[PDB]
Amino acid sequence: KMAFTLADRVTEEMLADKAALVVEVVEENYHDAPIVGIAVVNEHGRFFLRPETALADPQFVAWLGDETKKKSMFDSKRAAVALKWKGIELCGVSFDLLLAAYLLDPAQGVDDVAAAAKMKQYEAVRPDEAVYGKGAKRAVPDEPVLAEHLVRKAAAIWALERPFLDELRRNEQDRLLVELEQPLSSILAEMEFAGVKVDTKRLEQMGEELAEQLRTVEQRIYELAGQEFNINSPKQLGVILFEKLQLPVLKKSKTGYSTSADVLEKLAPYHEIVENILHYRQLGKLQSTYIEGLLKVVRPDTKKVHTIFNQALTQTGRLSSTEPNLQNIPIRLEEGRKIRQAFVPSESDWLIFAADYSQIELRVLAHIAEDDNLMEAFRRDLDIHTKTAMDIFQVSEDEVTPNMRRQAKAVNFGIVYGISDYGLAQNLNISRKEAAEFIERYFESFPGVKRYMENIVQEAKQKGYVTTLLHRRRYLPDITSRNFNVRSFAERMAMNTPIQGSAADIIKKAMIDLNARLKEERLQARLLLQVHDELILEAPKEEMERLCRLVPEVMEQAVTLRVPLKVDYHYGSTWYDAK
DNA sequence: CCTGACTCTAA
DNA sequence: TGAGAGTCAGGC
Ligand SMILES: [Mg+2]
Repeated sequence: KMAFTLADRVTEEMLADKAALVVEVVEENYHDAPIVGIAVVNEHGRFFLRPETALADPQFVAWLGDETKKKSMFDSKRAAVALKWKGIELCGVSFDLLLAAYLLDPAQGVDDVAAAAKMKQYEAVRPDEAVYGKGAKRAVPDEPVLAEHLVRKAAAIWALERPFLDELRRNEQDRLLVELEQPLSSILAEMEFAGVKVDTKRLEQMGEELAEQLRTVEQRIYELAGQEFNINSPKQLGVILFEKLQLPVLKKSKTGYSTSADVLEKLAPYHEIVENILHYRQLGKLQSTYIEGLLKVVRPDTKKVHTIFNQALTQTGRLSSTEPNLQNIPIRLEEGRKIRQAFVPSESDWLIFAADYSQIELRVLAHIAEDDNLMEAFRRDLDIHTKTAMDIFQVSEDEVTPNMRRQAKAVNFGIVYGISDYGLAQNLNISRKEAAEFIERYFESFPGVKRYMENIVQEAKQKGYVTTLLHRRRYLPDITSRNFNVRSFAERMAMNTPIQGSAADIIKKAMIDLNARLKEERLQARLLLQVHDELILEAPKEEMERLCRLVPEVMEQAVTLRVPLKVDYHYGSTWYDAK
């Protein structure tokens, strides 16, 4: 039973200039969510404060907002945002244990203080799940149990700062935490708090039109099946397709017959039901995920969505977005793309501005591999897909057919995402053998990329990990494995992580640089979203001309590589038009 | 109610 | 390739 004071007023000794601070928000989505308790651990002792006491106290609030009063926390964005919703600024967070643990080993899955603490053999803190329960049973416990938990977390943070900072420094990652991930966390908190405005009326009428289309196609499907069934059930659809209608089984899943879109495309010539099922799937995906899904998470009082960015989840250093996920809004097919008409500026006479890197991953690869051919291509700002086709097929530019370019683009995509030869075969509907031939032909044209791929797998084997441009790390113990599939995956991750992770590093740096530049230039423009290689802002219409120059330049100059970086940009009345 | 399987969307 | 989400179905 750890010693602490259950204070019922704030005292001067709670406001020391260095502390471990816990501002506890138990709800998974922390927007406008309750703070259930506060703990402070510092040189003078350990303290628990009730939030209705602490957050109405002027000296405590001034302390929270004083940048010169340093705090160590876990998941400081959660606390910062919950506080933003109460009109209180949190400053001076000089160490975030969540981001520290994430940098030290993203594969650990650290999502509470106890998981971080276990990495340094500190176990005097319970997992959050043990205290709050899980799922339906999730609940805030009685004050004594809650208070001891928060104080134990704060005490762990206080104890663990030094050993985490020492390891970060041995890894050359201390500047990564302090100059990149922590400042980024503040920027993301502002982006989430600002939110993106949604034209719910547009979304609703789209939903009405979709529902009408769904009803028509659903009926057509039952007619063609001679029967009603749940079209959304791959199992029931499987019985209709493969048993009642006797279509060939081209592919199986673990548990049954495949009904994936690519399989269905190949069955379309056998039966009219198939094209109708494909149409149903496309419409139903839009309706259920995009329209019903978005509408459910728009806040009714401001008509905004406030995503939460997970900065401490992916193995590559990429951001993730939830509730809603705004990184997978349709764009490829026009029907789906219209969804983006519903994302609008939050003020009148404002516009949406979007800026994206052009081929950042292959440009990073050019730089890291020093491949002379690939570097020359980007120095000439060539269409990289056409140029790759010309090299692999050994033809002139005017002999590149559309299919040749599509296949080259597929090879390039494979390189950017670290897909296997099986994956490539699958993506191009060709044999594994032919895919191996493509890949081999690629390495003959880009021998420096071949050399990089060989060298980085050996490096991963020797060191145990690979690193990105800004010193992010991914451990790959699977690389040795005697299981071929397990090992091959590890090798692909060794190849791909420095590409994808360096691209992540760059855009994170761009974000930091951009936020600083916007303030220096006294613009009202604000950052709303990041979608891997693009940044989405809204600004007064009078700022567009300046942003057209400023944003690409900041992004382009974020790092200096052996090849240029190139940023394209667009703006308009909705995210759709920012194209 | 919880969890795994299947499908689909983006980069 | 990574992630997030919706839906179903089996086990509870
Ligand atoms: Mg792009």
